Amino acid sequence: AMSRSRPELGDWSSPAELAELQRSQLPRVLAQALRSPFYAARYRGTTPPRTADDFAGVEVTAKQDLRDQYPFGMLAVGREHLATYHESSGTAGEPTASYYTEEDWTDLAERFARKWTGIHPSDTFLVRTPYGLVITGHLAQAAGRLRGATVVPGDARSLATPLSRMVRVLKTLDVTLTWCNPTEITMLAAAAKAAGLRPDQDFPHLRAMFTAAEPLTEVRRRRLSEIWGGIPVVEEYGSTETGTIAGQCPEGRMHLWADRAIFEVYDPRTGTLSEAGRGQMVVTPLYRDAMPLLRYNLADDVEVSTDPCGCGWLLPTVTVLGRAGTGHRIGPATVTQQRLEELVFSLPAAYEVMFWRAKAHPDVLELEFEAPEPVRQRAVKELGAALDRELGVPHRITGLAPGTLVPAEALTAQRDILKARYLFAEDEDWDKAVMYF
Amino acid sequence: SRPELGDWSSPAELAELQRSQLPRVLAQALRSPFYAARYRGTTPPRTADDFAGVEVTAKQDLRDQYPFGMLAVGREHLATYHESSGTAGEPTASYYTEEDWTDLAERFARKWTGIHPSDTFLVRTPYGLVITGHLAQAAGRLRGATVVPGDARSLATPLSRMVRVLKTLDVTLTWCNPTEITMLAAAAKAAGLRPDQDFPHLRAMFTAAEPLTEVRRRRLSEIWGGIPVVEEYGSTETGTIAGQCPEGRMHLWADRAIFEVYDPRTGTLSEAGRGQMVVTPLYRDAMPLLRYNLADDVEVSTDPCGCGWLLPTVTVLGRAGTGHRIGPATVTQQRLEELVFSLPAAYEVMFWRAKAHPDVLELEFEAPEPVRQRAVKELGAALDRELGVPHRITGLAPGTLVPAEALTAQRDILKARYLFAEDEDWDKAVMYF
Ligand SMILES: Nc1ncnc2c1ncn2[C@@H]1O[C@H](COP(=O)(O)OP(=O)(O)NP(=O)(O)O)[C@@H](O)[C@H]1O
Ligand SMILES: Nc1ncnc2c1ncn2[C@@H]1O[C@H](COP(=O)(O)OP(=O)(O)NP(=O)(O)O)[C@@H](O)[C@H]1O
Ligand SMILES: Nc1c(O)cccc1C(=O)O
Ligand SMILES: Nc1c(O)cccc1C(=O)O
Ligand SMILES: [Mg+2]
Ligand SMILES: [Mg+2]
Ligand SMILES: [Mg+2]
Ligand SMILES: [Mg+2]
Ligand SMILES: [Zn+2]
Ligand SMILES: [Zn+2]
Repeated sequence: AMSRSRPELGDWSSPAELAELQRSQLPRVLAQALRSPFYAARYRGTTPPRTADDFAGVEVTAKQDLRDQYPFGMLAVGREHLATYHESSGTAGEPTASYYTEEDWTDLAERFARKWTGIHPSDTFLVRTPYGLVITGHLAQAAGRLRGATVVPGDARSLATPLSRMVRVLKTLDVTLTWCNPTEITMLAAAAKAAGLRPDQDFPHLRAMFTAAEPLTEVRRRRLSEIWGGIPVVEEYGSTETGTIAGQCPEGRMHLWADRAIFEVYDPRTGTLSEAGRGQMVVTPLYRDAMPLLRYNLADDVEVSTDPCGCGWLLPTVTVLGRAGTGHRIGPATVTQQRLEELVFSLPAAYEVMFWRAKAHPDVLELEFEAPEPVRQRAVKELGAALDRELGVPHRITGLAPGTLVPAEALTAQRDILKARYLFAEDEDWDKAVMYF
Repeated sequence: SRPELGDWSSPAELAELQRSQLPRVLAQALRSPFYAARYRGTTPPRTADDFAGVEVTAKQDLRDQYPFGMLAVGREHLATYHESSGTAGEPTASYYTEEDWTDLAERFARKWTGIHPSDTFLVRTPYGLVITGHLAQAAGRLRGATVVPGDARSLATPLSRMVRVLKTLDVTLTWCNPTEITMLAAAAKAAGLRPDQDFPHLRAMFTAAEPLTEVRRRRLSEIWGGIPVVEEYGSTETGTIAGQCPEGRMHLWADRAIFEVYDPRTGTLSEAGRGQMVVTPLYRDAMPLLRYNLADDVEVSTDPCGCGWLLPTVTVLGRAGTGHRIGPATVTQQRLEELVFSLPAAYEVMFWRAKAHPDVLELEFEAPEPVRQRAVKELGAALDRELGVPHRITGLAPGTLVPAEALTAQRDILKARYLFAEDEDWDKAVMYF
């Protein structure tokens, strides 16, 4: 290929050709991995892996290995070559570090930008994930810049950008693309309604919503689409340590970006690695210098299939069920978030049920949800019938007043972006002197 | 393309570098709805000489033109969109092409201490609509420094986590406002780390976004072991318009913008003196500004500096310069700040606040036991000696103005969860931040 050194969708015409694209990179990848303290330590007294054939024998890298190596045990280049440093979501007490060169970032930005809806200079792209240490906001911004879209840095979890300000931006800037988790898609819808705007009609320029970071059932995804006027909700799957490892096709399935990484399914019982099936997601990225990973186990429970899709992409599909869990068992029946989510989001759209939570007791499933008063009793009865029909678990279902789970102030409150002030006039509130956020 | 420090050898040469750009700048400004409307049915300004007659652009004009009244290019050419800090009710939009961003990043990167690939740069200003975080990150990337995106006002990045990062990543440079420099020092002590000794790799602290006296700046330096605190002056609408030299004065980046001092009364514009900061950026396409009044109270001087940079210096009073009549006398935040930060460093007085009553100055500050009573008496003597205003000074326990929880609280970065085990807290289901 003229003028580019990493593969694109179309560079292989068969799974045999895809496999050759991968194995060709393994000598470079294996040489780079040995340059890091962690892999140099791992292969100390022995002969290390050097060839594509040697890769079959390579030991898995666990999350706990990355935490033990905090901060730069996994670093394979001089620190002068790093562009950005990031840490994972989850526990603050046991951080996981990731870091990337400028060239590593081109691979990251390309993988995010594989959005079947496209990202164009004509787009105004609201980035509504965090920029605080996590990679998510930086990744969407970098892909927006790569493709020439106007980036509106919404951030998320920032006091500067409450939902009321994000609704105003969505409408007044004619935003065409959003990036945020699926719960944030419903929070934005609720904040729109609280501002007197219909998500299904009053945002005519909004053409797609990019999402990730949560297990997302097709039933919930299609409801999120319907709330926002039937526009595409385009899912990806990623981690701080790997970048984007799978993206949605127009048929609504996520495909693994296998041209940019070797993907394997790990069976905890047998300790075997397969190219498809049910088990834990293992990733060997092929196009990074700073933080080489050999068979890094994300420990996400996944279903990988090589079975063809209506989209015709020559890549396996992946479903992400969730993380390692004991499964929540209520008698002979096993309840998953995924199964309850399907039942909750199968309620008629007219009931406006978006916010809910459940607790597994040994004897009973406790479930609460917000619904407007008129439809609340119908919703409780219909969701009870669904649990009886699909799970047969004992349940205590409670319908709640709006503003109970998601407070009205989260949806409507505006916050001035203040700065430190030390001297105040008599009539001014000096409570904002030093704690001004 | 764009000038560098050293491309001019005299003020006459600097002025020619500026005037050479004005035809292009005046032509670009007329492409925006605002300036096309302003000069409708007239012949517009076209030449460097015509610029002397150009009408000032007020903040209120930018708010009236929200969102894209100031836009001079197709939206396809914009790279990023930003809004100012301050009032949420009346937003001020700014926006930049990729090429506009190279000018922004260059001006921020004019840090006399340098920004190098050997640096680990903690960016501790917001990324939420405001430009501040994005600007420091862009300059870090331009100069090859490892950027650690701390963000600010984010629930993901509390002070306790930022102190842990400062220490464990051997951070060499920080970017945050001056109050945040003291908040990080207080959080460091709460984490068991001495700011003046336990961060040996920290070599400079970059700061902006509030009026900063040299007495306070020198104290912030001393708290962090005597390392340079390097000030700049900027806005969302202009980018960085002035930076500190090694002598500790801010110099205007006049090669990249025409700087004028505005007298509100007469409406007259001078190249130096006391008045409101007016800026014409020279190297932007998306959002041209002709004599944009920041309405910041400034003192501009053409007096030569020991640093040898051929650029005028600027002091920013802003709001900190506006007098409150109390006793017989007029007190400014700037003057009180000098007295508060003239207390001995060993008293650890960093957090304070005052209220101007018609009759008396009410002032509170934190000081640990057992220096609190010395501090109250000494600050009272200083106010008597320097201002002679009546005062009620109260010393407070640490944790009173800046709560211990702000300094020590750790926060897991949770995601939405819908199904919980019996023993788990399900209050984090949908409100997980
Ligand atoms: N589309 C998706 N579907 C399901 N889960 C997803 C999806 N996208 C991301 N995730 C989850 O988010 C994780 C990546 O988040 P990241 O912040 O890197 O780490 P963390 O797992 O939250 N923290 P830690 O366990 O300490 O490593 C993935 O491993 C998945 O568990
Ligand atoms: N070093 C500094 N010293 C003093 N003030 C500063 C300094 N750096 C920035 N500022 C102030 O911060 C302002 C830039 O903040 P910005 O968010 O662009 O606008 P704002 O003035 O807060 N909002 P608005 O009044 O609506 O335009 C400058 O105009 C100054 O008032
Ligand atoms: N969800 C993610 C993604 O899609 C790409 C990169 C990182 C993440 C994440 O959750 O951290
Ligand atoms: N203070 C600032 C700076 O120095 C550069 C750019 C923006 C700002 C700001 O505070 O708005
Ligand atoms: Mg570096
Ligand atoms: Mg692998
Ligand atoms: Mg654009
Ligand atoms: Mg402003
Ligand atoms: Zn498909
Ligand atoms: Zn100087």
